[PDB]
Amino acid sequence: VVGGTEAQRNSWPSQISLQYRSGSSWAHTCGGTLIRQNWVMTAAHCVDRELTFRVVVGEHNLNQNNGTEQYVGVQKIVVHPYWNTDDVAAGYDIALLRLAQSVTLNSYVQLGVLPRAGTILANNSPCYITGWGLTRTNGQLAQTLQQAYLPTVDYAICSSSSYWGSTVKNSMVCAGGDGVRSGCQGDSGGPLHCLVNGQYAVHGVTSFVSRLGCNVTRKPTVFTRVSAYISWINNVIASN
Ligand SMILES: [Ca+2]
Repeated sequence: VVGGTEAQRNSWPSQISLQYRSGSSWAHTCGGTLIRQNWVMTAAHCVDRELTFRVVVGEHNLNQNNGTEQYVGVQKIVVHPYWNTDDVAAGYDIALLRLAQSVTLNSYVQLGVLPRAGTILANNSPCYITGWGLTRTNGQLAQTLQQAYLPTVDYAICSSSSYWGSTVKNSMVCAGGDGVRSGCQGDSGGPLHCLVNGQYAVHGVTSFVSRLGCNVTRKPTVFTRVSAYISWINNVIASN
């Protein structure tokens, strides 16, 4: 997250760290959202590589013991069948991870609320991106969970020529674009939390930013629109 602030410890308890085994240790690669005690929603492109993955729930500081973390292996990966690695701009950037064990829910570990199927937010809707991703273009991961205020940019504006043009699809949510605050590498797969009827719900799964950089004026951060995938998510869980 570029132009973020450190989140309060108990703020976003559905946020997870997706990590891969690296030598004798673990490296954060992506965010995700705990949606069941044994299911995490993330981006498909986070799990393209044939790596060993683990999920960390209740995490806040990547580099120190918080006394709140639970560590769980990834048992099964279900990527959207239409996902194409060579074509992130086609969409379908979404995957479900079945955890080897059910995690314990507490103040630091809670299920993310998902929007109703088909829901589209009005332009300039209040949302927060959260994650441990780079804090500057070509920078380094945040040690502590960051948040940034990123209001939505609706499909009509986002798909216009001076924004993303045809790269953005109706199956996506754009947020931000002010040249200051954005998602960045390492936030992928994480949530965009938007306030709807008094309740934060996860309306986005972080997907991509501009090749020009993370915080780029009129290149809002692009998220898979979670409300486009409710039936698919329900079907995967019901059948695994
Ligand atoms: Ca920690």
